[PDB]
Amino acid sequence: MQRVVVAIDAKRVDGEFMVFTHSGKKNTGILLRDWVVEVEKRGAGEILLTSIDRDGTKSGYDTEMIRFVRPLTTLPIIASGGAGKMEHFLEAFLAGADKVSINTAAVENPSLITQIAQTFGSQAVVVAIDAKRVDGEFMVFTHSGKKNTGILLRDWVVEVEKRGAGEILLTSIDRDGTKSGYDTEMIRFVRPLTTLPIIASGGAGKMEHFLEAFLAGADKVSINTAAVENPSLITQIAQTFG
Ligand SMILES: [Cl-]
Ligand SMILES: [Cl-]
Repeated sequence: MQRVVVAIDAKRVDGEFMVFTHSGKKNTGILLRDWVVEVEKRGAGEILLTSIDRDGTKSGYDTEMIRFVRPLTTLPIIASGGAGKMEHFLEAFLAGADKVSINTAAVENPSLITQIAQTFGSQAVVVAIDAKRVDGEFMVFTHSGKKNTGILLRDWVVEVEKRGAGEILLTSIDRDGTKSGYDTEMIRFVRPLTTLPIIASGGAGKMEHFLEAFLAGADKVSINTAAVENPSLITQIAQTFG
């Protein structure tokens, strides 16, 4: 149903789009075509699709990859930006994406939220926010969790709502900027600031881990490596929560 977002990182290797796990380092051997179909059947709510470059890092929209995934699924496809311009975004939507996910691009140019929302719709923008507590405040980090922007999480969540974001993808990050597990206190902190769906980005894969995020206030969880390694997690979450 609605509670599961599957994030899929993929790139063409050996002439096929293949699914990568562990921060885009491990070629799992799984065809993107098979995995997209299987996640839909297991009850995923939407797919966050990220094209990754030669060493695993987040690359820009791959329109061929978006067009390839499109006929396999009736779910919303969220294309994970990496890109900063109005024509960048148009290309993803023409290729088949239903939404784009932006993070550093949005932070550095907030009007991109507004521009995309104005052109493509109120459901078209996902803002991904990486954040951790520093100096006694939850602060927004950009550039793969490395730069403390100086922006309070509380201010940015409000601003992205006002600019017309459709959902927030929230990731708690650890001491060196990598994706950490659910921060329930950060989820509870963001809950009262926004009437949008909050997607908590997981970092870990056991079913009471997920319950805690939903009890903290998250409406959906995003899973990637945990789902690939144990695909029934998708089915379990969908069964319990929607
Ligand atoms: Cl192909
Ligand atoms: Cl606080």
